[PDB]
Amino acid sequence: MNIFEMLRIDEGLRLKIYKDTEGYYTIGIGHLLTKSPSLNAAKSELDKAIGRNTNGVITKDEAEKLFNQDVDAAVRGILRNAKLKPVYDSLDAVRRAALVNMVFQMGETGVAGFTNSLRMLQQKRWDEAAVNLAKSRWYNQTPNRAKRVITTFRTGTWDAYKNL
Ligand SMILES: [Cl-]
Ligand SMILES: [Cl-]
Ligand SMILES: [K+]
Repeated sequence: MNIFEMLRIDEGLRLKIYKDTEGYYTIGIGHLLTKSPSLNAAKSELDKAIGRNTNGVITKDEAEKLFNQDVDAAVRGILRNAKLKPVYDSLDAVRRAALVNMVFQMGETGVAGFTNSLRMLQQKRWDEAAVNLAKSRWYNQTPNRAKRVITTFRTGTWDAYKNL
């Protein structure tokens, strides 16, 4: 198990534009295209991202290319954020991946706002952080996924993703 495998399970793989859990056009492995309700607008973002006039369908290789970029960008975002970096640096590699997962799903800004949870994580108060993390729109809207990520922070193991 690793960040790529983890997110691949959480986000799935779809080669044609589809709507994510929030109703937003996306493609590939969770690559958000736009929050706009315009399919045309989503298609234009797709072409710009891939570098060719696609017509809304991409190949697996292309999906993986964006995914790698996206994971790298999430890590980049954490490292540049004053609220997230210290937490990230304080964690073991397994827990680090859980934080990258959250940023990939909600963005740097979103996660940086979980101030109290972040503090509990930095303090290594695992069970308390897990309870706190669940008190969120994130958990309520995507509870099974959230639960997986939370168990990862709670235990520092990949048990929630084993057998998937
Ligand atoms: Cl992009
Ligand atoms: Cl879910
Ligand atoms: K998805």
